[PDB]
Amino acid sequence: DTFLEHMCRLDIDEPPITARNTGIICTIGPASRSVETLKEMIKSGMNVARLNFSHGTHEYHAETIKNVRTATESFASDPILYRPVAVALDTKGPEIRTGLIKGSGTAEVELKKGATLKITLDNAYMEKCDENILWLDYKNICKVVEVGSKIYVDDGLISLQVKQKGAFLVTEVENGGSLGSKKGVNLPGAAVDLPAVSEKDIQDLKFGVEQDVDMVFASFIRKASDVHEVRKVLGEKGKNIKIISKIENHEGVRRFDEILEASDGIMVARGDLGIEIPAEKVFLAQKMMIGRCNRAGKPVICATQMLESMIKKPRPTRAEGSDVANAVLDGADCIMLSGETAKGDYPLEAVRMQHLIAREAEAAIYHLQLFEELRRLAITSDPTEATAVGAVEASFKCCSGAIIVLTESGRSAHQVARYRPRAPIIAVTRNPQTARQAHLYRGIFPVLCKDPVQEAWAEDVDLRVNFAMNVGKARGFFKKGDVVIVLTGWRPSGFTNTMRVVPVP
Amino acid sequence: DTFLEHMCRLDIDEPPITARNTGIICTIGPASRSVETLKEMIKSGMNVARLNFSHGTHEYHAETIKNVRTATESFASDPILYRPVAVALDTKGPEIRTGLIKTAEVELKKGATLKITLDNAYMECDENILWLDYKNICKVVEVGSKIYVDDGLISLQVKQKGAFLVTEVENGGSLGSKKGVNLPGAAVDLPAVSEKDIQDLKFGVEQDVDMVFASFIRKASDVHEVRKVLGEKGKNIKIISKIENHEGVRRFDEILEASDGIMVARGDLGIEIPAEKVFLAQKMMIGRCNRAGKPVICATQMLESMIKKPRPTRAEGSDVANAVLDGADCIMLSGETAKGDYPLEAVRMQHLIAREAEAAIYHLQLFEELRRLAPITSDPTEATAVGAVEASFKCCSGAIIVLTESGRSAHQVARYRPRAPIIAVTRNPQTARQAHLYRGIFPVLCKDPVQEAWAEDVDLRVNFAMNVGKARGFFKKGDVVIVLTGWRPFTNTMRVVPVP
Amino acid sequence: DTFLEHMCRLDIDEPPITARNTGIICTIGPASRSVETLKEMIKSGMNVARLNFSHGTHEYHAETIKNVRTATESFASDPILYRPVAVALDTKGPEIRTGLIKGSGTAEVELKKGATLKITLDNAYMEKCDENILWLDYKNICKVVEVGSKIYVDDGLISLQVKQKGAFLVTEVENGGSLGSKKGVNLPGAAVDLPAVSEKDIQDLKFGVEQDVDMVFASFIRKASDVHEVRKVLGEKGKNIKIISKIENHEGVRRFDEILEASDGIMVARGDLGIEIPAEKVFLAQKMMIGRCNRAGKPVICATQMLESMIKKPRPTRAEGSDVANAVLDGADCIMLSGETAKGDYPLEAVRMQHLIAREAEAAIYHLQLFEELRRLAITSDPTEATAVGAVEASFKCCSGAIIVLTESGRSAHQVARYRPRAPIIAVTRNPQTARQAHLYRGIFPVLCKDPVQEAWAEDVDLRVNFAMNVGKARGFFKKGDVVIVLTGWRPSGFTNTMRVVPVP
Amino acid sequence: DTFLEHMCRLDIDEPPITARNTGIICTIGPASRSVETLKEMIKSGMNVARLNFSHGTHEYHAETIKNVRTATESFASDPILYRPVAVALDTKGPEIRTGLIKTAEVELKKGATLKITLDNAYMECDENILWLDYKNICKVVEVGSKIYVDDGLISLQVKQKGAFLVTEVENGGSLGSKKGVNLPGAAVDLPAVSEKDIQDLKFGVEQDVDMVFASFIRKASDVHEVRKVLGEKGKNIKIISKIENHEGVRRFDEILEASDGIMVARGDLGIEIPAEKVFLAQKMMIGRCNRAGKPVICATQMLESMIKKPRPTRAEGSDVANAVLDGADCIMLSGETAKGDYPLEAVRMQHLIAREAEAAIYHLQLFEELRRLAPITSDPTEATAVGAVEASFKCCSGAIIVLTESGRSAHQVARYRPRAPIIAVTRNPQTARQAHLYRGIFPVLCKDPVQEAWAEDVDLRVNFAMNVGKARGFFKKGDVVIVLTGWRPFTNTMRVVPVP
Ligand SMILES: O=C([O-])C(=O)[O-]
Ligand SMILES: O=C([O-])C(=O)[O-]
Ligand SMILES: [Mg+2]
Ligand SMILES: [Mg+2]
Ligand SMILES: [Mg+2]
Ligand SMILES: [Mg+2]
Repeated sequence: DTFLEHMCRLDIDEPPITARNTGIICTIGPASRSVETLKEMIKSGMNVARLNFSHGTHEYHAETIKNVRTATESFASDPILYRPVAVALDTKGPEIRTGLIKGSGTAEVELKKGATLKITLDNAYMEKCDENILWLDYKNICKVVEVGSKIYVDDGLISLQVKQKGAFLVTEVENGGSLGSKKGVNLPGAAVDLPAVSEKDIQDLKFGVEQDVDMVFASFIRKASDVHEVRKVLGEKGKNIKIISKIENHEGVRRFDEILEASDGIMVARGDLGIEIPAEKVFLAQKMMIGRCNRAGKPVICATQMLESMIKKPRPTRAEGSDVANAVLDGADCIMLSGETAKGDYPLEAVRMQHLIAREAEAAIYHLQLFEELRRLAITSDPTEATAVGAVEASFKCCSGAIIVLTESGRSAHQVARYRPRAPIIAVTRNPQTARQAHLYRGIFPVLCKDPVQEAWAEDVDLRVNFAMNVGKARGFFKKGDVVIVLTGWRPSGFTNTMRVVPVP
Repeated sequence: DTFLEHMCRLDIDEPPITARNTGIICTIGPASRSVETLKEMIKSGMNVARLNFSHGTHEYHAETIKNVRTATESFASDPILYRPVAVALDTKGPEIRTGLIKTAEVELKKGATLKITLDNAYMECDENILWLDYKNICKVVEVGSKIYVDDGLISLQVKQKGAFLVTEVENGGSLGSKKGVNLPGAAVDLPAVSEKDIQDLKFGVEQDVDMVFASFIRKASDVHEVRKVLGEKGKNIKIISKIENHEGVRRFDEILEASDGIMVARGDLGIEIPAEKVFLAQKMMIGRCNRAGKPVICATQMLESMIKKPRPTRAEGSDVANAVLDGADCIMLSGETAKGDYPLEAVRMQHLIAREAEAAIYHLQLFEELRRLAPITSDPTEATAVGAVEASFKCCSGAIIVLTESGRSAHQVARYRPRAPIIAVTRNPQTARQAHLYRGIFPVLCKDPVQEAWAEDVDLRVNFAMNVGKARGFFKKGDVVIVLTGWRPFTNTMRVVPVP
Repeated sequence: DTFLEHMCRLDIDEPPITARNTGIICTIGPASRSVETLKEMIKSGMNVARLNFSHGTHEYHAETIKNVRTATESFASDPILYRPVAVALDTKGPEIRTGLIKGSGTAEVELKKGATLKITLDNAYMEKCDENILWLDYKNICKVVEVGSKIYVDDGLISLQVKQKGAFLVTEVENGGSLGSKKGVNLPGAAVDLPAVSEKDIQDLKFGVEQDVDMVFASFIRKASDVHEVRKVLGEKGKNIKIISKIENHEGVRRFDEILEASDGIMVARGDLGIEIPAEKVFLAQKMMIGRCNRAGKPVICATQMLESMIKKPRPTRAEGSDVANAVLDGADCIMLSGETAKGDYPLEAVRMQHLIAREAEAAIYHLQLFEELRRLAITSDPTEATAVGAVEASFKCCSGAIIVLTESGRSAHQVARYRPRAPIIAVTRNPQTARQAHLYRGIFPVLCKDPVQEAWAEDVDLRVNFAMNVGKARGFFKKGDVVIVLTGWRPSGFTNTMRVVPVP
Repeated sequence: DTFLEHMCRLDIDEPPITARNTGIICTIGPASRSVETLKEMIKSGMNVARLNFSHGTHEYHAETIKNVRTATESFASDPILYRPVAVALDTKGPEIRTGLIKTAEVELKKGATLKITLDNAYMECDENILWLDYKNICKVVEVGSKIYVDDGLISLQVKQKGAFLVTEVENGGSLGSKKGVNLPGAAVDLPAVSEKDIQDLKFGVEQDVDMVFASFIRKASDVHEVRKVLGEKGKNIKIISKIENHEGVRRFDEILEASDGIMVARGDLGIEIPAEKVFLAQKMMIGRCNRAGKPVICATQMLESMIKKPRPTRAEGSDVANAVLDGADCIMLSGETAKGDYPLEAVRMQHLIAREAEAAIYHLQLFEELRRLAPITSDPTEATAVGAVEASFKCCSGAIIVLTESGRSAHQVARYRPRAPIIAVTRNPQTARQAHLYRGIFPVLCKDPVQEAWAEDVDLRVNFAMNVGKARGFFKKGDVVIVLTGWRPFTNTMRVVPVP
């Protein structure tokens, strides 16, 4: 009857439903890029493969994408159990990085508090960085930094303070540590002039169209003009690639609504965000963006350091278990793993842990309160909209095993997902890209029908409907005698305006 | 967002869109049994004709019934405009009445020694001796019991008991010919279904009434009796338990479950229980019937001053509006249409008030409460019906068109109280008439023959509803509507479509 | 947990609290003006005496006011049980009335549908009205009426239609009936030019100041300028007389907020209102005005035909019982009886019936939902405001027998009443006018302390506090061992900012 | 109005007014026991000092306690700025630990044959033989039981049982010197209060600790034991039941009622129950403690990465904020302050996050829920406290000033969660220290002598609170505050006053 009361009723012994609704995005790298590991990644719950273009070459990422597809297509030959896997390109963007440490002896020079460290832009030191001279790739740094400005290195773990300036920078180490090679540099409060879409970004995005990626995670989006530039580079033939704008700076937060209108989805990139803005404020930015994306019906991803300790450990910290649960409770459509699957020692346990936590968090959601709050914040005239709210309400009413949705664009399924049913949304599609991109929206279980299209539209409709029925049975979503809502089109669909309540045969 | 902010924004200059959804039940008597007047009352908004069997002969009511059907079928030429009219039987029940005065009245004043005797010699009654028809009245009540006569207006308290009753008048007044008696705080052993009740109930079965208003229902046992009396030939006649004594209120939950509907019979209830409490019982019963999805009627003295005057009082206008706001499926007129001088105006007044009160309901708050309190079931029709009402709100629908043979699908929609009218297409004439018990259901009777192709017969009946809604001003071409059908000859299918 | 659920829990066998919170205003007339009947009127529940100045003379109303005070002061000599009684002046206002029927033979000429009735303004027929010629006192009627306009007579029971005009009016009777003498005439939809404050009104209001009336019920207020004129005539020496603006025309509804800001309170005068505007719309106007008066903290009276059948019958109709209950449920501070106590055969039963119904309706109110809705619609900086909301919340928390309030203006008590506690508000005052006017606000039980003011402010405070304790005990509001909230002043009160929770000794 | 609209409006550029209300509990160890560092941790926001008695000697902890009190009383010169610091004893409890390796580690890999023996010859441990300290481990678990070692990181399943345990390694790893063992899905007969527990609990009584964190509380029986062990001399020491196994969660309601508070001890709980479920248990327990008005602590690994790094991870920042949003009275740091390289920064980080999360709470929604769920009682102090919190919201108060000797009045205010700080004026030094268990209570210790006139002594202590609030930036002269006092030497009086 109230949020506190429902929160008092939570029971660790009540088991969740079989379906896990939140998507899991795994950054692929050396720990996960083999075909055989990728097969186990999919079996453990991976829905999207993220490729970070801050590193690597096109030849290298081309191979990974080929291995990702090879592992994905091995589970074909059973369309009932086949799980679509999407491919995401994450851009480098206007990123600032140090150079390579001097390779003589060991790596990781030690930076000590109070020590002086000169920062240079002279490429003679580009591969000879040490505890005296440090090179970085931002060629205009000595025009957006002043005496007293603080420079952050390696995920903000190292802080520096500019003590002298020049057309170099003499700093003093404030927070000390071990300095590795090519580490990320953040300049909070400074107006970094780097472009939104660099020359490399153009190249990386065009390679994304040739590789038929399903979505782009665009880094450091500060405003809608940045999103439009990504959109233009993708141009036509990239027109269906979803753009997920990553919010990781203060301007991106302040201009979020502008960015959200231009974008197909949002990523809370808390790594960069928590250095650019004070780390105590990230939770406010996350919940605001997830809430705003929820009311707009647009996918939102929670990212960056969700299970960070599982790079080295087989079990997460209690904060990391809490973070994944709270992100699902916040309403995130997808959760992300970055170094935990790309480079760490326990990538499959990390994927498995996210699957377990998210399923338990989905059970803990007070569904009607969300549904009522989502209904209030939206009286439109779209029959497919009304059909979607009606299908969700009918699903609570009869405790539906699933809402089966027939769509080739995904829009019909996406509209159901906005209203957050408990029952899984089995989205039957013949479009493979739609099956892949459907993982961006919580609760959609994309199934790719490969049967040839029947002569009678009515016979083709129950074919795809029946296929959803065998899909749901085999995966444990429902059994015979249960009831499911089926959403189909008007006539040879258009408006998705035909809802039925069907017992499972 | 809150109820207070909703009242604060009620606007008298906002004209009510959305034609009237609450059914109007009109008691027929001498001032309205004319075919001509009955035709005008249908035009004014009558949906159900009530025949009070506390008075009159079987021959008299059967001729009223014949006139009702004559006036109703005079409009049958146009199925688009035809408004079905139901017929209701209101029983006598365990009524205690008084004797005939030596037609004129006598005057009893306070302190007077009024005596009550069951010896039927006195049946044909002075300010000294009063004959009652309840021969076991004694020992049912005792010292200073407070018996009431003539609508509670005349009060009396007992002084001495016997085999006969010696009483002292508490509240005086005039008349005393066949006037009713109430014994509050007493257990009248008189049974719910008397011989006149069984014979009258059998008369309704043969007269093909659509529903029965069973007076003085005290317990579920009394509903089951009425049902088995109506028998196999009267299975489909709906039984509305009238609640008009304290026992009926105390056992309401069991009476509701056994019944098809409830009437708040405020006339007797306001005597059997303190008058300052009728409002509590009325809102309690209407609320529970709303939660149960069963029809509830508010009745008795809603526009009482219009028996003699062409406009109602301010209290009467409030009472009709608040009954609708309470959640009543039907409002009722008894003497205002049976014996009054302005029966047409009373029907028109209830039409005007009910439509203003319907437009003042916070519909989406009421729907959400009924959605939130809806039990979880596996009936696809219930699931379809909740979804259809949710859909109708999100797309601000012009109507919900429901195809049904028994009415159950339309009733399930009406339980969740959509703002949009429910056009119920049926081939069953009784279903069309019975649909008037549920708020929002606008029944239309299809007389076109059953096409062999199932999908063609659906498309015929849906097209019929489209024509009805366009003709009645419910919606226009291009407006969005919801259509509820089956696909397996379960009403499990909802389509959100523009109007052709 | 919801309004429907609470409404399903209503129990006719749960008895209400002893205190009845809604005020009862009784119009005094021949049926009620004797001292002895007035004594029984007070004992039956009368809190305000309304004197209608549409009729009578000053000499006549002076006697009634004297008898009202005589009956009121007989219960003095016990300040514990003494009940203050307020006196209200109801103005004639811009009222239109027919003349006197020809006295030859019997009264009540019969007007028949289709008959012609000439309306004249020639005073030769002023006392010779019949079924052929009818006189009325609006001298400019034939400039605000046109052919086809409808004229209403005797509470709208008779309707006429102007068929010919002139510097007379030839009409045809539409709704027929018996025509009595000096009956009220309404002209809906016409711009009646009669002044808001006539010469008679000025006289009647000045007589009200000399008679020390507590409030004015101003008829036919259409706008704030009308209220200001009443305020000016009362002027100084009338400054503390509360003005209750009666809303009984369409303009008064349309300009209600303007009127409410200028007025000290509002009366829904449904008699005239239900003729001026369609009778099916009165309930909308009533609930809107009562709601708006509730959120503004200003008294609202429901009036006119609440128990109309009890003019002639000893028991009301079911609609009349419903009307009184629903008016209390709507939130009306006071309910009114007009002809039921002024001229009818059962004035004491009518007063008693209103007391019984209102007490049962007060029990049926879902108090927390009102309190929360009243809290949301109002964060001010007034400590006496905060103290009042805190006292009400504390009263629900401990099921207080009463909230004792020490005030000489009543404002402190009025602020408690706005938030609608269940517990009665025992307002201890030494001001007699405050004790009388306190009946305008639901839940305030004014008690007039006549003890001489003590030397020590602290000793005077518990004196008045203890007096409230003996008041509450004797009237059945609480007993020893119960708990009551007491509201007192800061220091020798100012801000009413001292709340206590006290066990009853 | 809704929660979604509230999140949608959260603004990172709105700076938090209203100083931090959630208490910070810091475990003291080698990296923080210095008087100098302890002085800086008080300045950084430490409110309670936790001494883990799973390690260390009585002499060691007593010197830590002495240093805590040395650093705390260094600020005693100014009673306006003095921040009382409490001392907490965390017991060992029924801990199963392992033997010392022949300090260095050994490497166990999957499939390996690790044997467990209770013969204490092996106590001083190879990749072949592992000695446990729980001599009755056998028959408490059986085939393939899944025993866990070293924070759950190393997993093992049994193969053969005996009087000794033969196991196959499931999850490998390094080390093995005095590392903890957990047996999920098992009923360790080991008792809640061991001999070391009773002796350590008696040491706290003599060391004048303010509270006890009782490890591995499984049932109300275990709380009552701790209380009677603490005895008459330890009546006022508050007992916080740590919930860290499945039985403690299943019997939470009975443990809560017997306890003065609850700690969510997530370290062990995340091993004893599946890790994906700790969030459910944490929000369940915090919610029930909030409803009961009893302190609840969130603990264990909140900023774990700051043992080695000067900034926390994004998951750690979320965890602290969501704990505050859950409704935790206190947040806790264990190894981050006991043995880490950045103990001051960890305390500072929890201060920053908690104050941001406090400013993000929909306070009036949370208060209304606690008001709505508040039981109806006749205690004037409860009634005063709800009224004072309602008053503080309506007038946007700068503080609620509560005079109290035992703390009960301030706790009753804190139960209803006002936004305004609660300044609790007390002459009882233990009450001031114990006040840190409840969110919002800012304790100030009065050392001025008791004036003979009662009203003068009140006016002294209220004036002291006014000076504290002005000095700490809580409010300024002219701001509105609420003061709660008694009049009969019951805190039954509320005055809404400007600040002098
Ligand atoms: O029988 C009835 O209708 C009544 O009592 O009102
Ligand atoms: O003991 C503890 O604090 C735990 O298990 O987290
Ligand atoms: Mg990148
Ligand atoms: Mg009856
Ligand atoms: Mg008047
Ligand atoms: Mg532990």
